[PDB]
Amino acid sequence: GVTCVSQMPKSVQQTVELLTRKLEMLGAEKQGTFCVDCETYHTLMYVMHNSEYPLSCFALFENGPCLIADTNFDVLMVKLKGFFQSAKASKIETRGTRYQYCDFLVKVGTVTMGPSARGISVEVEYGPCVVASDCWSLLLEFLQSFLGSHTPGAPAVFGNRHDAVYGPADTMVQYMELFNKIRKQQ
Amino acid sequence: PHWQTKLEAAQNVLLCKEIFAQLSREAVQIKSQVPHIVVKNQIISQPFPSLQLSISLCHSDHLYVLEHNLHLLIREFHKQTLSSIMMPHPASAPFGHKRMRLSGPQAFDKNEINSLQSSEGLLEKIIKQAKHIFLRSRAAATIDSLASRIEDPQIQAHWSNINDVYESSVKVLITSQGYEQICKSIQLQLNIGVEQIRVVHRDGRVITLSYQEQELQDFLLSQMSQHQVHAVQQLAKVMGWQVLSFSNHVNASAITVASPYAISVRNGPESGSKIMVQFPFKEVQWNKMEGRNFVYKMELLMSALS
Amino acid sequence: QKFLDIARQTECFFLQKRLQLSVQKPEQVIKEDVSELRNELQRKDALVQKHLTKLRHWQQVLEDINVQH
Amino acid sequence: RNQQLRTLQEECDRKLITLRDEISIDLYELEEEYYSSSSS
Amino acid sequence: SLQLEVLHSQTLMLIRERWGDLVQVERYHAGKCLSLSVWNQQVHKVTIKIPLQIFHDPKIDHLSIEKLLIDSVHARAHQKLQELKAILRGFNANENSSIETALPALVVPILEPCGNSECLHIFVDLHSGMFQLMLYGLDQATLDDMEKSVNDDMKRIIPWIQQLKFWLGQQRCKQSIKHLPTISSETLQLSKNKLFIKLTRLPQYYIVVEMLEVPNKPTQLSYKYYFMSPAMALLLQQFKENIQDAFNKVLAHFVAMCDTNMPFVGLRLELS
Amino acid sequence: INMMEYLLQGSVLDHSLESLIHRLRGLCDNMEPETFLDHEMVFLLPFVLRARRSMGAPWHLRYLGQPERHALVRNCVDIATSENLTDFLMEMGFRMDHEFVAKGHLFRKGIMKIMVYKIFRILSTEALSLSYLVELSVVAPAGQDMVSDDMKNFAEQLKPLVHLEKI
Amino acid sequence: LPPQYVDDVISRIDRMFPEMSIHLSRPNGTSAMLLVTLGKVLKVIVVMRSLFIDRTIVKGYNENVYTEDGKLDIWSKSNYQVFQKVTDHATTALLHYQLPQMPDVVVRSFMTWLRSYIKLFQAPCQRCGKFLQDGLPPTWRDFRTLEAFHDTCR
Ligand SMILES: [Zn+2]
Repeated sequence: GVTCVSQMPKSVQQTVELLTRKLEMLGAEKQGTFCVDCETYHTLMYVMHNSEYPLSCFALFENGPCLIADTNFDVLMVKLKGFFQSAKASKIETRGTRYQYCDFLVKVGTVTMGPSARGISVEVEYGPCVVASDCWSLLLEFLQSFLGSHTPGAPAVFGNRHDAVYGPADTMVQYMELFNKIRKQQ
Repeated sequence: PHWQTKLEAAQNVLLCKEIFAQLSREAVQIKSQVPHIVVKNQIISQPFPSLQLSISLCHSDHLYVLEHNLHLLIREFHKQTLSSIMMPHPASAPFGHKRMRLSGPQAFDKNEINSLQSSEGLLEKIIKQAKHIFLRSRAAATIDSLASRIEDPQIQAHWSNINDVYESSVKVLITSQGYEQICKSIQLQLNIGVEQIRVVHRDGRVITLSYQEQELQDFLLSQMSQHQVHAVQQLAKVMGWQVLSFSNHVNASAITVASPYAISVRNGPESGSKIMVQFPFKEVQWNKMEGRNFVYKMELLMSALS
Repeated sequence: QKFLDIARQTECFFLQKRLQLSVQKPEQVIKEDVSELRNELQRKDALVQKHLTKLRHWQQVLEDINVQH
Repeated sequence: RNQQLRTLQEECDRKLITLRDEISIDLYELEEEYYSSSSS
Repeated sequence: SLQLEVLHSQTLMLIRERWGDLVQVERYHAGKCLSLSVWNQQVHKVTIKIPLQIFHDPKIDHLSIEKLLIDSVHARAHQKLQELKAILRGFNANENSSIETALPALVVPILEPCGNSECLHIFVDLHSGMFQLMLYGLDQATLDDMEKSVNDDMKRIIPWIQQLKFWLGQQRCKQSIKHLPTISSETLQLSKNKLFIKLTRLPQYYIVVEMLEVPNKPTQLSYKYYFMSPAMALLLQQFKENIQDAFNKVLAHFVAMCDTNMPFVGLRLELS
Repeated sequence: INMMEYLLQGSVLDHSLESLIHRLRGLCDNMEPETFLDHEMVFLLPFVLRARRSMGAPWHLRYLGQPERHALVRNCVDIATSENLTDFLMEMGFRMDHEFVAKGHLFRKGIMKIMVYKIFRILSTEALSLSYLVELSVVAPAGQDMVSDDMKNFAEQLKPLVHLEKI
Repeated sequence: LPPQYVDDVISRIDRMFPEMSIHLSRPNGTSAMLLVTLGKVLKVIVVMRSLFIDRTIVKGYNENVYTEDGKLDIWSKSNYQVFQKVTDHATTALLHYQLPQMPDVVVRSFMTWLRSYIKLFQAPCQRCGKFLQDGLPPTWRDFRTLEAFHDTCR
C-alpha cells in the first residue's frame, strides 16, 4: 500500500527491543518474521530480494526503470555474472520480526550489513490504499505513537502526479535510499 | 437407443465411485476439527452437534442440492488440470496457473498467494456447505416460527434472491400491527455465515452472533421489546405529546413521554409494564384496556388522556 | 406549519376520543372486523390464483424444454 | 457435437434463470402476505 | 486359507483407498495368521488367527476387514474414552461427563449451566488415534496448542481444563455486553486475569471485573470500578440491591444503568 | 534450480496444416486450442536474450545458453517480468537488432508443448515464411535422458505429416 | 420495474458525480450488479433487484474484483479491517436511505453517501483525532450532516 521507510538511531541493539516494547504497548500480534535483502553491483544496479513478496525480485536503479521479476530473475544474475561485476562490494540484508497491527503491517528490523548490524530500519507499509502522497496524512499520526519526536516529514519518493498509482515497486526505491545512507556513513 | 442408456448408467457409476473415493480418502487422511467416520459405503460425519451427514453411496432426506453439488464440484477439481488457464498467453513459458504466473512477477503479497493455493479439496467444500444449508434452516424456521408465536409486533423477512452457497442475505422489518407508514423502525440485515450468522443493526450497531438457534431467537426477542419502546418515541414525535427521558438499553428499555400529565413506560422482554402519571402514579393493564394490538392501545391511551 | 399540525392533532383527537367511546356500546368495530377479515381472505385467494396460473405456466415450459431434449 | 451440446446447457440455463427471476418476484409479494396475516 | 487371502487382498485394496499410512498389514503363513497395525502413530494391534478367532492386544464372521477394523478401533477408542473419564473424575468427584454411544465423544460441560457450546467436544479419531477437542470459541491457535499438548499425555487435560473455565467466563462476559455500546478489551496498558470494558459514551469511565473459582466448576467474579468518592457508595448500594434481588445478564443490567447514570452525574458535577 | 529444455523443430506447408491441426488436436489432450499472438525481441550486449509480449499477460523473457541423444538442449532460465521491461533493458545498455511477431496455435501434452506458428517480419506485418514451424519444447529441471526419450515416441507418431530434427 | 429502466437510472447516476464510474454487467437474471469505483480510493460491488439495492461489498482498490472470469464475485469480503467496517456501514447505511415509496431517490441517496467517501484517510473527525482507538480511520459518515466521527464516536 503506502509506506514510510526510515531509520531511528548507544545501545543500538537495545533500541530495537525498547522500540518493539513501545510497539507492544499499542498491541500487535507477532505474525511472522520479515527478511529484506539488498544486493549491489557495478555497471550501477541493485536487485532487492524483498520479503512478503516471495516470488518478486525487484530489480532497480538509482533513478530510472524498475522491473518486477519472479524469483528466477536471480538465477539470471548469477549466470549473467560474466559480463557484469557481481557481488561487487557487499550485500546488505535486513531481517526483523514482523509486527502486523490491525491492518497496518508495521515492521521494525535491524539492518545488518552482514555481520555488522549497524542500523535500525522501520517499515510502516499501510496496506489499504495505493494512493499515497495525497493520503500521506494518515501514516504520520500512526508513526507519532511508534517513534518519538523524529518523525520523517516525507519519504520524498512521490512525484505527485494528477492521478497517482504507487504500488509496491516504489517502496523498494525507498528502501534503497535508507540503505544508501547506511552505506555512506559507518 | 438401448445401448446408449446402458452405457450412460455405467459412466455415471464409474464417476460416482470416484466421488466417494475422493471424499473417502480425504476424510481420514486430513483433519479439520471434525470426527469423520468411515463405514462400508457411509462416510458419517458431524459438522454440527445436532447434524449427521450421511453421504452414502447407494448401489443397486435426500437434499439433492448437496448431492448434485458433489457431481458438479468434482468437475471443478478435474477442470483444474488440463485447462485453458494453465497455458501461457506468452508462447514461451512453462505451464502454470495463469493467475499464479502473473502473481509472482506483479508483486502480490505473502497472504493472498498462500490463500489461493490453500484450496480445501472436496470434503471441506461440502461439509462447510451442509454446515450452512441447515444453519440457514435453523435461522429460517425460527424467523418463520417467531412470526406465528408473537403477534404483537410483526416480524417481516424479505429473503434475498441471490444467496450463493456459503452465504445468505436477510431483511428484517419489525413493524407493529399495521402502522407501517407512521412507524417504521429497526430493520436489521441478518447475514447467514458458514459458522456464525452476522447481523448489522438499524442504528449502526454490529452484532457478530452465535451459531445456535436459541441464541438467534433471544436476539429477536430482545429486539422485540426495543421496538415497542421505539413505538412510544415515534408516537411522541407525531402525537401532541412531547419527549422525556429516554433509555435505549437498560435489555429492557424504558421511555418517558411528556404531554402538554405524562405516561412513562418500561418494556423489557419479560416486563412489558407501563404507567399513567397524574398530579404519584398507578399501574395500567391492557388486558382490560383497548383492543387489537399494542401500538393502537398505546395510541388510544394517549388519545384518552390529553 | 406548526399551527397546521396542532389544530389537526386536536381534530383527530376528538374523533379518536369518540372511537373508544364508540367502541364500547355498538358492534360496528366487530362488523368492520368481519369485513376486513373477509377482504383479507379474498385478497389471499386472489393472490393464489395469480400464483397457480403463473406456476402452471412455468410447469408447461419446463416440461416443454424436457420433451425437446 | 460439443458445440451443439453447450448451446442446450446455456439454453436451458437462460430459461432456468428466468424461472428463478419470476419466482423471486412472486415469492417476494407472497412472502409479505404471510407476515401480514392478522390475528393468526 | 482362502478367507485369509480375501481379507489380505481386501485389506490391500482397502489400504489403497483408506488408511494409507494409518494401518500396516503383516501376513504370516507359518502360523496362518494376518495382522493389521491400526493407529501407527504413538498401539492397538488386531490379529486374525486360525474355529477362527480375533485377538486384540492393546467375531469376524462379518468377514469385512473395514467394518471389523472400525469395530475394533471403535471399541479401543471407547476404552480410551472411559480411561479419560476416570481422569476427569480426578479433579472433581461431582463432575458432569457424557459419552455418546453413536460415535466417540467426551462432551463435558465446563461451568454451571451449559448450552452445548461451552462443552468442549473431546472426541478421538477412530482412524488416527489422536485426541481432538473442539470448542466454539477460544481462537483456533489456542485450540491447536492445547490439543497438541494434551494428545501425547492424558494428565495434561486436567491443568488446561482449569484455564478453559477461566476463558469461558472471560468469553461469556464479552458476549452479554456485545449488543450494549461498549469496547470490550483484555489486559490494557496502565498509566486474577481481570477483564474490563470501557464505554464508548463517557470514555473516561471504565468498568472492570475480576473472577475466581470458589466451587469446582463455577466461578465467582467481583465487579470493580477504576476510571481514568463520587458515584462509588451508590454503586456499593447497588451491589447490595443486586445481592438482595443469569449472572452475565446481571452484569448487563449493571453496566448500561451505570452508563446512563454517570453522564447524568457528570452533568451534575459540571453544574455544581 | 535451473532447467534445460528439449526442443527440435520442423515446418509444415499451408495445405498440410489443415490436416496437422486436426492431427495434433486429437493425438494430444486439450480443449479448444488458443491462437497465441506474441511480439518477440532479441537483445545483444553474446548473452542473447528474448523478451516476448503477448496480446494482458506480462512480458516473459527467456535466455537459452549454448547447446550441450536425438534432442537439442541448451541451458535455459526463463523469468517472468512486469511491464516497461524494454526501456529497462535500454538503460542496461542492451541493443535491439530485430523484432518479429509470431502467430499460430499451440497444443499441450503431459509435459511437452507443441506450438505451430509463422514468423512475421516487422518494419507492418509480413510473412517471412509461407510454411509454419513446429517444435516440441520441454522444460524439466536437472535434465535426464529419460525425458528426451519420451519425445522420440511422440515425434514418431507425428513423423508422417512433418519430419522434424534438431539443428 | 422494467429491466431497461434500471440501466437508465444508473446511467443517470454516473453523470452527477465525475469521480464515480459505474459498470453494469448483469451476469444474473435482471438483477443489476453495478460496480462503483470512487476515483482511486476504493471499489465496491452492490447487488440489487428491480432497482432496490440490498448489499454492498466495499473492496479496496488493491484487492481483486473478479474470480477466474468476468464473474463479479460479489461475496468475497475485503482482507483489511478498514474496508470490512465500511462494508458493514455500507450494509447498514444502505437501509437508512430506503424510502419504500420512491425507487429513484434511494439509489441517489446511497450514492451521495458513497460519494462522501472519496476523502477517506484525509479528514479528521469533529469529535477526536483523525486516528481512533483501533486501526480504522473515520469509516463513518452521518446520514444527514456528513460528519467524520468514527464508529466508536457515537
Ligand atoms: Zn473520533
